[PDB]
Amino acid sequence: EKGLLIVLSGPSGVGKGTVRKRIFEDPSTSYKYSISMTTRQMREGEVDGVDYFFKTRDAFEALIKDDQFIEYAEYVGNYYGTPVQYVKDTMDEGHDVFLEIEVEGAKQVRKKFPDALFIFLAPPSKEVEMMNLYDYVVVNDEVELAKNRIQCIVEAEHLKRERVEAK
Amino acid sequence: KGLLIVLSGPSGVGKGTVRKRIFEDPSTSYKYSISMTTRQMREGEVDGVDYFFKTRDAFEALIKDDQFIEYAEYVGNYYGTPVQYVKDTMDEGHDVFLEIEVEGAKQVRKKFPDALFIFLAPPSEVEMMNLYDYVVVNDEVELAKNRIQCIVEAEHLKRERVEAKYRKMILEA
Ligand SMILES: Nc1nc2c(ncn2[C@@H]2O[C@H](COP(=O)(O)O)[C@@H](O)[C@H]2O)c(=O)[nH]1
Ligand SMILES: [K+]
Repeated sequence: EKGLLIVLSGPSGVGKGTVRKRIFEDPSTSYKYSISMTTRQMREGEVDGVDYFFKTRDAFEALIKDDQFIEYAEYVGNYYGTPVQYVKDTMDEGHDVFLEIEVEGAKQVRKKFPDALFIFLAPPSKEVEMMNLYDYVVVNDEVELAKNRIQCIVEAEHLKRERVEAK
Repeated sequence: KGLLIVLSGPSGVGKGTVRKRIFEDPSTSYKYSISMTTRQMREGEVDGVDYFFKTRDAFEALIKDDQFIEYAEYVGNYYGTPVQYVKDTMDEGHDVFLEIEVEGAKQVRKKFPDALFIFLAPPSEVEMMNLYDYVVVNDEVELAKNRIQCIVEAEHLKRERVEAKYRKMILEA
């Protein structure tokens, strides 16, 4: 059966990168990561096809026109986006794909992947009002706790009657 | 309000054993709905712990008075979920847990369409799974318990529930 698409976001600085890293460190599960494309200049120590696929702005816009992104956004004059083909093929192989996107991107993703798992990482306890775009809300109080919560969510998704029924 | 959690599934699948294990875990926060039954009490069972044991007369008078969320006949005996405990306990904010056979679960679904329905499946039925939200295989008791636990945790993390909390809190201030 198809792998899940798992989409993690949250406000900038909430710690989504740190939580994602811990999740991918967990040997109980096996996730695949999408390498994003960007049009920003490559920095010291970075490798094309590892940190990012680095593209010209014209190439990125050609790819947008040909509908080759699940989602994209422009930040300070540079585009960033998730290529569609890798994610599609990888899910078709039966692997769960675990994406990190910026908050407003959920709407774009959900149009193409309505049954994806959308997880909003929230800071500990108003602009956080963008959670309405998401399926689940997980508080990043501590990295280990946030990871465990996300792992219950993904585990539960695998137990969903729809999946098991079709199976 | 707390969640209504419904564990059901085919006869002999091990609903009782898994429920038992769930409530032996000190980290389990749910409150168990003690059912009424008209079957005879068995060695080791305690009235008001395992079940509220009732006569058929009393059970039927309670049916007539609409005092059950659900009830069913199973191998010649009545079993049912008293309404007041579930309503009061959910109102207090506690999750309430039902362990019931499949006909009773259908009645619960009609009255509580947003309840959490978990179907306990044998390690080996497809038609039976239709109304349910989740399917958990009873391959082993500890494994089944843990799966149910992460399903309930995930339901507490649903955005609709979390958002409603945050909104009430912002409006309150
Ligand atoms: N519908 C319904 N089934 C119940 C209730 N309580 C127990 N059962 C089910 O009745 C069956 C017989 O239980 P036992 O007689 O073995 O304790 C089990 O499958 C159990 O899940 C109840 O309150 N309602
Ligand atoms: K019961």
